[PDB]
Amino acid sequence: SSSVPSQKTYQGSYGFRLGFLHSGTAKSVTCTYSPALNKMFCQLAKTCPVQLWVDSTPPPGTRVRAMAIYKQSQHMTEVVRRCPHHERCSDSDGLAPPQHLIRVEGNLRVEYLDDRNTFRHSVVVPYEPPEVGSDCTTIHYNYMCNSSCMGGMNRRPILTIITLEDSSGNLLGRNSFEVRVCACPGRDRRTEEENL
Amino acid sequence: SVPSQKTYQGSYGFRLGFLHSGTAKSVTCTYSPALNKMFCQLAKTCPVQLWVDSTPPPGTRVRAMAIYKQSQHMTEVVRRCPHHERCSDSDGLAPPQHLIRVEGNLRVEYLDDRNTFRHSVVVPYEPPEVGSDCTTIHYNYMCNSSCMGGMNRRPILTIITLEDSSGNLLGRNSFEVRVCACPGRDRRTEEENL
Amino acid sequence: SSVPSQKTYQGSYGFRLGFLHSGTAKSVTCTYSPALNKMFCQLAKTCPVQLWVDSTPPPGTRVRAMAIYKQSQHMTEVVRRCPHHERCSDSDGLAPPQHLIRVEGNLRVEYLDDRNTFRHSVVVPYEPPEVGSDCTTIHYNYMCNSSCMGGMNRRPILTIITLEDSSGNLLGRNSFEVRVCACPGRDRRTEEENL
DNA sequence: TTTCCTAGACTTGCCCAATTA
DNA sequence: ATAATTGGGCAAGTCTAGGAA
Ligand SMILES: [Zn+2]
Ligand SMILES: [Zn+2]
Ligand SMILES: [Zn+2]
Repeated sequence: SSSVPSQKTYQGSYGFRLGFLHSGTAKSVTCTYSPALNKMFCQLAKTCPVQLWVDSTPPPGTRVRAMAIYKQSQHMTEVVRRCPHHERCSDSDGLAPPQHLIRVEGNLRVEYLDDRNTFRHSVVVPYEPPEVGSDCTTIHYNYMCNSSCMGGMNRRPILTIITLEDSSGNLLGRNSFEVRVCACPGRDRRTEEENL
Repeated sequence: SVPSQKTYQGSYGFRLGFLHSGTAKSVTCTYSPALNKMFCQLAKTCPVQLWVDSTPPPGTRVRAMAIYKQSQHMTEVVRRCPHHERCSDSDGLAPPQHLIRVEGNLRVEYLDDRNTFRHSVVVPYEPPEVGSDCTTIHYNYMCNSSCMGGMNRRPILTIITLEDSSGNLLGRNSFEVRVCACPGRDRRTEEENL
Repeated sequence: SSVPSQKTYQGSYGFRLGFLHSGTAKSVTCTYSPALNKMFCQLAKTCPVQLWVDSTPPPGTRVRAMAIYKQSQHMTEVVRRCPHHERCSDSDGLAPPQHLIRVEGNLRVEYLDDRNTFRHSVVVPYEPPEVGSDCTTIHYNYMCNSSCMGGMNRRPILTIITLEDSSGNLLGRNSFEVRVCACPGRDRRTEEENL
């Protein structure tokens, strides 16, 4: 079938695991993750921290890349991108390309790719060790379009694929989580878990 | 211009074969002998077998192209719907406007005829391997038949054309195709139909 | 011309017109009524016309189409698109915006405008029927609804299809009525019923 | 001559639930 | 448990006949 980006979990030689903040579902939450759903709920354009767990430190030049792909097989060949309303928004942080759904916050070494071959979008940052006195590395992502954006994701489930790659682009590890960009993360999360 | 869906089992005796898929609900690809219709899912493998009576010369290429089955619509270049085209992906070769792609063939070529604009994918004709009887080409349909803005629910014909390095028609065949979710349930049904 | 003749003349080549076969469905964009010898269709769509012949007209031959009002009282007036429709429909670099009738799918179209009669025509080159075919098909588009106030204004038109030579001398001639509308099928179904 | 409707019955993707191995 | 595959069914969306202003 038409090839699509790989999404299988691979801890790699460095024991790469992804972590998240345990925010709860109170009405004030801006980003909340559901361990039972392996799903992150976040608000549009707000901080979403993502934790990198490693058992041994990766080599130097190590990069961390994120990519969104549709969860369903029937839509996997579709490149996740912002709806037209959104790409057209003046919401540029000056670094990200207007069509990318995923941005990286507060990292001037942030890099964006428009795959020449697959048309696929992604954001990379250099991998940093955990801030001394720290257990893991944190990355602040932002999702720039809502799940409900007709014309975009349109209510379809998206996965965020986090890849650990050497300076040459080789795969060192991969992990993933589902994401839902919506107005009320606490409410939505509670509910979807309410279903189980 | 415009292209024919006229069989030309030619001087080589060109014929197409299809696998025996089964009718589960949602089978990936399935062909209906009675209907002469392929029923497949978007982006899934659509195997099409090439059978000749005699090996064609070298330079021979295989071409696929779609057309609307219906009279009026035959003039409308068949292509991907706006949405899918906009959010298209690719494999390093396939252009975003093409509906039909060829899977696993680093030698594939994609054409958008400058004088018809008509789109097509052509691969070299490879004689079957020693001990084989036919040669398979795997195709993928990038939009469902019901893609509003595209297929808009209208029937298409896939026309395979054997041709020489020159571009001369050496052979011709066709099949209709229905890209849908659930090719299984839909073939039964359209059979129940008779 | 001031009002070209619309008389049928198969002439030396056994020139005939053919038409597709669809019923009165709403989903039927274009439809020909043999009884009414009228063709209904809807704005901007495909109108397939079958060019039958008994004798193969020589290379260079041409097929010109022209619309004329049907009523005598309207005959001398040129059929043109309304001013509205005229300020947009110009897609397909060959078709001038005023022309009501266009042909699609032919690199060689040639638009006319009698400089002395102002009548608009779409010319094409005669072409033999497809290898295993018994007729050549032309794809016609009718650029305005017969409704266009300021355009056809509910007035019936006739399309005269002529076979001519490189010089433009007439060879054969047919014609038929066209009703550009809203979901054509019914109109025929009905047009055929008062009958 | 268009424009509304009123539904009903399909068309058709995709949910969910059972079920395989 | 655990993922993949499947079949039941559904409901958003389509076009219908059809009468009406
Ligand atoms: Zn959006
Ligand atoms: Zn599509
Ligand atoms: Zn008009």
